Amino acid sequence: MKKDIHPKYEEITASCSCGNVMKIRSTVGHDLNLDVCSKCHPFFTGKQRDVATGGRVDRFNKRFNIPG
Amino acid sequence: AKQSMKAREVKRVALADKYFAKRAELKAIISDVNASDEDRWNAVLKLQTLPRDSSPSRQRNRCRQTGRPHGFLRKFGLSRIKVREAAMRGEIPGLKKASW
Amino acid sequence: PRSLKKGPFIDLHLLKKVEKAVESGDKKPLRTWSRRSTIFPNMIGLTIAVHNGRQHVPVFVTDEMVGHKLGEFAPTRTYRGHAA
Amino acid sequence: ARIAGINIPDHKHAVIALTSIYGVGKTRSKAILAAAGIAEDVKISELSEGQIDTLRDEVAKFVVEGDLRREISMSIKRLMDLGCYRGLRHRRGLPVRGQRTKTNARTRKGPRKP
Amino acid sequence: AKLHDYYKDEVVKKLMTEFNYNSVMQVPRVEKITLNMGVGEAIADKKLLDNAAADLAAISGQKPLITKARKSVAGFKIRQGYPIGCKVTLRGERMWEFFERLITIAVPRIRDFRGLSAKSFDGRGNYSMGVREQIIFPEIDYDKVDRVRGLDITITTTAKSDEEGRALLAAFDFPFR
RNA sequence: ACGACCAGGGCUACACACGUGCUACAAUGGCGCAUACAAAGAGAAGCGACCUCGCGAGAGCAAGCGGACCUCAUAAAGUGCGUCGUAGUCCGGAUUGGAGUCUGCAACUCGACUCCAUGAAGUCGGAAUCGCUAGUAAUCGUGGAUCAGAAUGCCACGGUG
Ligand SMILES: [Mg+2]
Ligand SMILES: [Mg+2]
Ligand SMILES: [Mg+2]
Ligand SMILES: [Mg+2]
Ligand SMILES: [Mg+2]
Ligand SMILES: [Zn+2]
Repeated sequence: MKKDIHPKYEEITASCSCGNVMKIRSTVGHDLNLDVCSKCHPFFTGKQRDVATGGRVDRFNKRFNIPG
Repeated sequence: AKQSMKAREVKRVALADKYFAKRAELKAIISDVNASDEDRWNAVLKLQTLPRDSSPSRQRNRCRQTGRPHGFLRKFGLSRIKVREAAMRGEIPGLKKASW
Repeated sequence: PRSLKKGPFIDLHLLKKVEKAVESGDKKPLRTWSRRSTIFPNMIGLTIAVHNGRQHVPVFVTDEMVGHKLGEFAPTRTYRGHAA
Repeated sequence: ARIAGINIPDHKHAVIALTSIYGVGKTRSKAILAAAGIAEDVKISELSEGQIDTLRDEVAKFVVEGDLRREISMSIKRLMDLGCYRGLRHRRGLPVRGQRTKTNARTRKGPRKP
Repeated sequence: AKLHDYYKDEVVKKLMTEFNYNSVMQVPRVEKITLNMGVGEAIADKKLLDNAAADLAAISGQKPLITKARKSVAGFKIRQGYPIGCKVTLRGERMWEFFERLITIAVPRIRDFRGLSAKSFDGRGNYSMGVREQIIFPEIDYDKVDRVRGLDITITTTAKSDEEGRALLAAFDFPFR
């Protein structure tokens, strides 16, 4: 690769709400946080995870403590 | 107005008479209570599906002689034209023209 | 805005048919007339056809749509501008 | 004089100078500088470094910089893609709080073109 | 990268016991990943081109090549030699890093994602799909974005037919609808 | 069926033009502190005190009052002190985003009000045109009808003048 003409490309940390963490090379320049990742998706897993601990549906649940 | 609107308003009055009692005691008090049984007050909010007309908020004050939905006066129960022509004949006690 | 203490307002008829749907999955886009109700997280799954005055616009509910009412996602006034 | 917020505070007074930072108004400025324990009528002049460093500790507790502009842009974008009523009003530059559009909608429509 | 290691242990053995290959050089492998952004509206404003190419430099760590029109077309008022598109070719390590980055972080970002098609196989074994917005990638922060744009992603494989390509991709956890 | 019932929508739209008002463009003012003087009216499926809670809108508890008694209900301009010192401003509040409260079966279209945050146009307005001869004009608050809720409108009241 040419030396200077390319953007910076560093190894950084990616953190998901399900807790799976990845060491990914990219141009973001710093660690970043994913609300949804590949494990965190209903389509791939077929399980429809409900861990919205840091989420909006959860705000709706603590806000109105409705029963089933 | 038409006979349908006077028939429509009588119905609302009539229904409200029946459920006026039913509602406030069970539903409103439970919905406002501080004890607030989360399960039971939630149940009665679903249960607030009685006939809509039985709400007192659906009543429109119409003239008792014509049925005018506008120009009502709660002192007489009539519209503006009806209270003027009834007051002009002296058919309303103590109602004379005002001047100050 | 609902007073919070009273809690979210839902239509009993809409809640009953959406739980029948949420158990047996998607069979058809179930239609309804209650645009005044909020959408629950349990109903976040099916496709809901909200009545807009003449038709029933089908709107699949997403996670961000939760809390919002149904009638926000159903336009009633057709406006495509003034000079066309 | 210079605060962690990119916005640089003006010399005259303190509560008004704090308001210059986007995202903090009068009451938050009233709460922040009263938590600082300083008189409110002092300027950034006739003031040492030992107060504005304490101000940097207190302002950072509130989420107030151009990062707040990211929140409002993302909140606006939430209403756009949601297909809600507010997003179509945000799409066409129309008022979204239910104000009348027949007349007196200039602040949203903008000056009329012919 | 991670999937290059993952390819060399698992994927090669999972495929030759399935297609009954006699050589390990017979298994499908990926040549290159081409990201193509055709801006088109650059003729009206070429600074828009300077933005869109920069987004590819944000997506992959490679300066993109500004493609030209290659001919004069009257249906679009472009002439031969006008810079209209941006293209990045990813091979090697950068390809694998970008591929894990797309599968792990980017592809679980499309709203109402319900599986990409297996019908788009080029008819010889190369995969192609088209993203509509660039903010699915984590490097693209939206407040500095001028316009949301689409992106072509072309997966070039050594497969001779389409079923080897779908079996190569499906071993890498591809979400085929 | 041009009759009757119901659910939802619309009467609230919006490239535009006009009428009538509210708010301003500020220093005879804005803001903070302390403090003074009304009139008139309403009230029982109503007015709702005191106390407590919540920054607040409000909530809880709960008297009194069918009323020259209780409640709504603290009038504001004004007065004294301090600051801002001519800036699109400590002017102006539009708009917008988040968080709320009340009423109502139900506040998305399409309610009112509160809190935080942003702080638009506007720096006195062309031809033209309106009201007013004294407690009047101008200004500042107050109440009522309609009304579950929804006044910058309307109908009344007083203060300065
Ligand atoms: Mg008749
Ligand atoms: Mg009514
Ligand atoms: Mg009208
Ligand atoms: Mg000036
Ligand atoms: Mg007067
Ligand atoms: Zn995850």
